[PDB]
Amino acid sequence: DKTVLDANLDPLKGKTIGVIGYGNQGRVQATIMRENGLNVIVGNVKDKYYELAKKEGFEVYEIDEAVRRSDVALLLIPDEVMKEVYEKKIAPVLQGKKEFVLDFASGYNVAFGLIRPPKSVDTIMVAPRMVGEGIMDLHKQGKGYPVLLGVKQDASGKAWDYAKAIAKGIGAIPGGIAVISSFEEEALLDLMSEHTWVPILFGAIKACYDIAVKEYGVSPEAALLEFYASGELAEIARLIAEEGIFNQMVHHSTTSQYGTLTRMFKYYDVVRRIVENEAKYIWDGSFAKEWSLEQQAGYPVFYRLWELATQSEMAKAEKELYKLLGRK
Amino acid sequence: DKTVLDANLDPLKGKTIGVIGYGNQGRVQATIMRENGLNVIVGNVKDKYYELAKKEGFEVYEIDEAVRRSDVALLLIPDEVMKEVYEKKIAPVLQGKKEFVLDFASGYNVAFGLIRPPKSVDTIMVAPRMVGEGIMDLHKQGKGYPVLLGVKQDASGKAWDYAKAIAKGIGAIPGGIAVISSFEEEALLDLMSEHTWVPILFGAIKACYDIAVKEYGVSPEAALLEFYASGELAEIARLIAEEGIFNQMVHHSTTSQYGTLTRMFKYYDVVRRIVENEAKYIWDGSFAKEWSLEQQAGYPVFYRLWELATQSEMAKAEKELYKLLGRK
Amino acid sequence: DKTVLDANLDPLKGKTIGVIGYGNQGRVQATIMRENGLNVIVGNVKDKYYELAKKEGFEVYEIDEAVRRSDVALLLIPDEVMKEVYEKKIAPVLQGKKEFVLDFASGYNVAFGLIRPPKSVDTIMVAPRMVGEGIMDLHKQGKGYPVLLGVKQDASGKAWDYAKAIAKGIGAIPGGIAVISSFEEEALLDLMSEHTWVPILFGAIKACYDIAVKEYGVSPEAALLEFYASGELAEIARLIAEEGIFNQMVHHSTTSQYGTLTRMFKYYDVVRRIVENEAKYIWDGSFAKEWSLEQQAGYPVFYRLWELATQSEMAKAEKELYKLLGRK
Amino acid sequence: DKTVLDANLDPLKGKTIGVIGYGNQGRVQATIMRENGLNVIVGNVKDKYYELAKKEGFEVYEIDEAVRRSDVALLLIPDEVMKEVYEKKIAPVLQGKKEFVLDFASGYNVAFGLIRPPKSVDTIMVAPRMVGEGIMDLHKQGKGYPVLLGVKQDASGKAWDYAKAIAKGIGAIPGGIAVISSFEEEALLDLMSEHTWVPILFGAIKACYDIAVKEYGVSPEAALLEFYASGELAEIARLIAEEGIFNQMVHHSTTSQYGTLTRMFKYYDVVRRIVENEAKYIWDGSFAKEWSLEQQAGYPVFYRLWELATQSEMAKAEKELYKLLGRK
Ligand SMILES: [Mg+2]
Ligand SMILES: [Mg+2]
Ligand SMILES: [Mg+2]
Ligand SMILES: [Mg+2]
Ligand SMILES: [Mg+2]
Ligand SMILES: [Mg+2]
Ligand SMILES: [Mg+2]
Ligand SMILES: [Mg+2]
Repeated sequence: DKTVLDANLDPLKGKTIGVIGYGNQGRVQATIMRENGLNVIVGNVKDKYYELAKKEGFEVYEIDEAVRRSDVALLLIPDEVMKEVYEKKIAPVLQGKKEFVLDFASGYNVAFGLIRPPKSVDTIMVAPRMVGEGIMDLHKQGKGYPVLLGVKQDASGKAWDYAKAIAKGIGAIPGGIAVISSFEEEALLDLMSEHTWVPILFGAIKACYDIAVKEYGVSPEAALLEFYASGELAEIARLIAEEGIFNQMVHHSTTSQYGTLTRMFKYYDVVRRIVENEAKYIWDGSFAKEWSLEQQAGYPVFYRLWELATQSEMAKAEKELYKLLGRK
Repeated sequence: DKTVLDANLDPLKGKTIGVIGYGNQGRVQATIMRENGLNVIVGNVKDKYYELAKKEGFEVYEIDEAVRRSDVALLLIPDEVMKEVYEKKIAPVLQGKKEFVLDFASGYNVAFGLIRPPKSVDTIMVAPRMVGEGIMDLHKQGKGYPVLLGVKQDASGKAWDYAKAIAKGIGAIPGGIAVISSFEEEALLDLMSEHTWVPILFGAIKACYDIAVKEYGVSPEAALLEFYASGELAEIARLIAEEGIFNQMVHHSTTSQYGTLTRMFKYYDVVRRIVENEAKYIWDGSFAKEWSLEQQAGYPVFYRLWELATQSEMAKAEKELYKLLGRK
Repeated sequence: DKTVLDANLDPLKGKTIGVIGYGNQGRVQATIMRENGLNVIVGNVKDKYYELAKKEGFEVYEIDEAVRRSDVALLLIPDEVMKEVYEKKIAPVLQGKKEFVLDFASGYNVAFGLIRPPKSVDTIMVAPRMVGEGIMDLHKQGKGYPVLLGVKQDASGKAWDYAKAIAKGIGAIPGGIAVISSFEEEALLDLMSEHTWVPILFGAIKACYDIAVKEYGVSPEAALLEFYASGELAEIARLIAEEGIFNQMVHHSTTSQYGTLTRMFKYYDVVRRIVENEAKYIWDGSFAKEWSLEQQAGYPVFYRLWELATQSEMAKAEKELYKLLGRK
Repeated sequence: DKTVLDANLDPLKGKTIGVIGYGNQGRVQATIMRENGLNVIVGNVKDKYYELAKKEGFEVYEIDEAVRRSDVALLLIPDEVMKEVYEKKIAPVLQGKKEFVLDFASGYNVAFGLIRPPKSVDTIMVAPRMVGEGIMDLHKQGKGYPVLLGVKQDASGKAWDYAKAIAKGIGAIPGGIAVISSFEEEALLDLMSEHTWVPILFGAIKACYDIAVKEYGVSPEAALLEFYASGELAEIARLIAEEGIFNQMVHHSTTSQYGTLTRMFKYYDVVRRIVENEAKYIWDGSFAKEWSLEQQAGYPVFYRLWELATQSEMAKAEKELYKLLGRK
């Protein structure tokens, strides 16, 4: 298939590697790939993480310097600040290179052209599908985990080899898998979730609360229990991740199965339309524009919506309640 | 408020109590309330659970006999079979009673008139909001848990007292809480979830998969990882149950927050309409009719939909994958 | 291709075979497969057909007994009564079996779950496409005829072999063909005809009559002649079955060809919509529910519609006329 | 009620106060509150107003210095330039403070998060409802005037006291009143006027002119007289402010009253829809984004619309006319 389960580690042996950022991701990948016998350094600004990383036994330099000494670099920082960092500190040093490899964990800034490296550079991606805390939770067991691979620019005919070597170095395989894809697909996927079923779910819950309270005389303290204040949803999610999404429902009552299936097949087109609209809005590059402009304006809509959500009735009731149950 | 946190246990002391059914619920409530010093018996047909219950130290009789000996009874069996049991075995013995108390965990069959006990009987409800496994997980810690209370028929002016005494007996308070409500509200709530946001969520996920695969050239093995094959959703659910639904999003990236909030406020009316329609369909008693008739016909729609869901492309891909990851 | 033209008869030799029902189908298949050298018995209730079958040289037992003695059984009875018969008389005997084969001529009751045999049984289908009278009309000539094959449950890895052996035993091949399909496809097809073009045709004819009479001053005795009282339609149908549907029109006038083709391509979408709606209504299992419930209610709609059709003006005129022409 | 008519002046006595800006507002408030016995300084850049303020007897420093010396500050400058000034000159000095008070006359930049002061600061608002010229026109008479109060951040439990002390210091009470509200309400109100009835009025007038001229053969010189070139509207406005909006109409003819009332109740929903749309557009923070982005782009739409309005036919005719009447 398109799938990979283990591969070689030939190309990274003898080369120096630089990890930009020491947050959750960078810390994890760096620690692991050091355990796998690789000369590793760190590039970060002098702050909390700087002291932490030098404490854990890493030689720490400044970013631009870390790139000078390195033949391979991992740009593990938020997608909201990477642009300026790349423009000021990296791109110069990079114009003054010969054969370099640049790896990302997200394809947002590259899929949309906000970062356009030269042609003397191999541009790749290695994107996990885990929070990062669980990833150590799994490496201690010798387990692997899944990732996505992508190549944007091959100037060596060796990019895929580097990508698989990296996947092995951070301990995703063997034990997990590695799928080959594009920068575009990764961005599309990471965003379609955040735009389609998460907000839909939240809005449906909120609407159920509002309706029950204002049209059937229900007490808030009960609506909250039924809808989300119980750990009902987490159990469903676990059974989904373990047994399967549909086989999960065998553990429930026939009444529930019937209602769920009927109403699912009844409302499938409505949401399909929405998903089409949003995926198209993304594929074109409109959302990136929207978001960048909001940053340039000062995050007013963000602010107002954060306010409106927290000053809603449901949230106040939830506050009173969580206080009563002792939940912090 | 409408809320209760602890109460007396005066009325159940000296009286005999019968637990109909020894599934998850009955087993739990029976064991606990026996620990709290109450003369308890069991009424069940001779099967697996019969041997189990007599093994665990319970004197087991037959249902009708268990009702003759009892002054209080808990009808803890599925809502799909309770009707016949009540008609044949219970109602007769019950016509031959003087002062009786009948408790339910679900208000479906009573809210809709499928079970109409006499007026010489106090009819009440005590409905938890926990799977049942977690309930023992909490009693061992001396903790409580939430429940709903309701009264349909008071022939003694003491029903609420009995209900609170019961809530205490099974170990929901103190430690948890007890809300007072109707049979109608409990049914409405239990059903609105199964009809509004669960199926909507599932359909949205399925639509995202289909779209990504058939319009943007994505590989199935990646769509599944992004959407639900990762334990992403369970972590969200936990943070919701613990920190709150909206405060949960602070742990994510600003991009995600922005997209989520915007698209949530953008699609709130659409789902509100759906929720209105379904809640109205329930309040009237139409769904109960639908479901009863399907039972009488032989579950053809149920069958066909179970087939169509499992024979879908997403499910086959999920099967191949879970096999690859080792997940049973 | 997916097609079969002749096959072996290995598995049925040495085994006993029971034919449930002695109507048109059962009589035919039984007689033939006896001619092909197979030990055959009959299972039926004591009525007309019982005496007929014992007369024609068949040893006749009672149904349950016929199943005890048999290793293979053909359930050739109407789809409207098979359920009770299966529940009472067959299923018990069948729980007390080891290796059994159960064959149907229709997939209605199984495709929709109204009959769910165990897993120790091989469940198959062999469905002809002939009225039954014509089938003897063809066997006397050594000819075959078409059938459909399907397998729902294989517990022996030999089901298809049994199905082909059966197809040969009843004399459908060689001489005809045998197509492999599902229970679902057979039901879908048998029903889509009865729901799409038969009623459409009838309604169009009726509308033409009504229009001609009430808006253009035509006499009934003439409308009936043009539309269906002539043997015009039967000749068209024959030429269709023989020469082909479109090549059939070469024998008509150019005017007719032109009008037919134009108006056919002009009204294709309208009927396509209808066919979609009805096929979807079937695939889901809704029509089975509808029909079962009507049976349980007492056939009121059936009754009223039979009345309205026969008490229409067209029918009365047809009666007067057929009386005049001497047609009984 | 929510209303205030006079209050104490305890907290401002002994403290130094800095007035940022010496335009109309700053000049007025500063002069007055100096008359009321308060140590007052000014912070402004060296321009016309600088010389004016030092002339009128005020010790003038530079902005950042004025904040260092002050325990209370009034940020009386346009909402279009305050952001940069706050970011560069104020925020630093303010990080280096202990207990400070910051007052605004407009809630735009704060309601929408374009200015987010720290938590060691009390953030308040005191917003008048007068042009500023009339305010001196009223103080010379010992009169007061209305204002709105708001508090965004209380770090001292004394904010409201400071706000009322300020309201008194500038001479709004006693003599006028002081209403308590939010930053959000003030912005919402200031904007809803500028978006709902002002532009509607103007467009209606323009449409009346266009219609009369191009469909009924009227001369421009007459349409202008009827619609706005007469001082008709000002008298109506005065009678509104004095006698009331509806009681104002008693001074007109019954014909006018009838037409006005009928057509008012006839077109109330249409404009209600518009007002809803615009108020919602504001509450969310969309207009702030729109306006900020237009500034960043270079005011092209602003430019083009200013041109189109002044190059319209009505404006040219008005020019010819005002020239004829001698009106400059
Ligand atoms: Mg994601
Ligand atoms: Mg993300
Ligand atoms: Mg529930
Ligand atoms: Mg339920
Ligand atoms: Mg047919
Ligand atoms: Mg048929
Ligand atoms: Mg204004
Ligand atoms: Mg203004």
